[PDB]
Amino acid sequence: SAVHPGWPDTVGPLRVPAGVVGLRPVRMRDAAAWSRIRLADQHHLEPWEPMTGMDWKVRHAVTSWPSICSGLRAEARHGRMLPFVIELDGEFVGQLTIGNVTHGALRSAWIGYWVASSRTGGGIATAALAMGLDHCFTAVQLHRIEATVRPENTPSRAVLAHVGFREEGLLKRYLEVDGAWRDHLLVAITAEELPQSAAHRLVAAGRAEWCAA
Amino acid sequence: SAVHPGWPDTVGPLRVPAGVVGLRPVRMRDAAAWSRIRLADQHHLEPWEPMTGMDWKVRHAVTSWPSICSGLRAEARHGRMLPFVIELDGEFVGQLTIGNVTHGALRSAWIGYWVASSRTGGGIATAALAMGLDHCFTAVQLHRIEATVRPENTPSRAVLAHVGFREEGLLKRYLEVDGAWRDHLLVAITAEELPQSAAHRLVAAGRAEWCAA
Ligand SMILES: [Cl-]
Ligand SMILES: [Cl-]
Ligand SMILES: [Cl-]
Repeated sequence: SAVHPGWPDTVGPLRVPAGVVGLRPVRMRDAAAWSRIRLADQHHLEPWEPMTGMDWKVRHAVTSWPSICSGLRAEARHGRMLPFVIELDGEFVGQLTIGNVTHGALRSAWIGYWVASSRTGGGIATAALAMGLDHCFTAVQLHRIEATVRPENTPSRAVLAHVGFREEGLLKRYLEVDGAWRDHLLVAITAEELPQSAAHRLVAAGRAEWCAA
Repeated sequence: SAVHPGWPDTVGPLRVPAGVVGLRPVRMRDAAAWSRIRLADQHHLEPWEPMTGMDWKVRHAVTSWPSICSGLRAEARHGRMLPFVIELDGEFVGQLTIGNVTHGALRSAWIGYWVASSRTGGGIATAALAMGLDHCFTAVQLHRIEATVRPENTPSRAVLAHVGFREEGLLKRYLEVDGAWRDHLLVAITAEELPQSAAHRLVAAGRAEWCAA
């Protein structure tokens, strides 16, 4: 609370074109869904994520999740991360992760996401980011959220741009990804920008739609 | 709403022995799970179910859900029902329905529930009822909730008694169930009783457990 404001919590639900979307904390029983999607989407994920030095299938066995989940929840207990699951109609379809959380005179964090490729409804990732931003700039009392994305990652750049992230810079040789140190764009948005952002319009419309009897 | 206070809404989540439990509105995408479970559980449910005048397999076919769901949601829009789904770890595992809602000088409604047979006897129904009661006595601004249960339905009588329902009477030949008009006990609880009730203790403990980081 003092140590970890806004954690644990849920975010949403919203009703968006894909269905009902929400964020809620990672938990041990997510092992099966997490494993299934991460294994299936290896070609979508492995070359776009930081290198782990591990075999992908070994890493994403069902039996691997407990240690990972425990680690994420430990960081969240220290107020350094907020590890959410993206739900579509109550089902695990990905993760929305707030990381490197600081307060003091910085009050900033990064945000990362991934969504199962099998869910084709569209707007799931943007809704997740928009919910994450609203939660961070209210309950978590943050001032700024940033993200890093390779210039070559056309779909992710579009998702981030859509909800209102601004390009702030180009980080040279920033992260070890797909066998090399790769440039990443740095994008960001601050709390002053949220009310006029697409992210706010998405959440407001999503809540209005959800609340329609 | 003026017309439908407390609707639509979610209730919970709680963490209880069975897992994470919550209530949320019925929706069209529930057709597959509702149909699968109600068909599989025919012989657990049908001896206790008000008669519909049609074959169980016809009534609970996946293509039957849209009209049922639309009807429930229409009644809710008029403030006469609150039709919830019981979730366990985000999955449809039954229903919690508030019906015959009145306000004025009565402020009463009935509550009914069912839980998937493979999941029963684990605290899911008691949690669902406790959440229902809390929601009814706060957001829906009700004063009284009642339920009906056949004297022969020993497990349901135990579930209802556990959370604080009082026996008030025996309704002779009350509902058409399993081929005849069957006696049902009437049980009830009023808002004055909530603070000292097992229902309140369950919800408070469930909220506290959920909030543990
Ligand atoms: Cl949860
Ligand atoms: Cl919902
Ligand atoms: Cl139970």
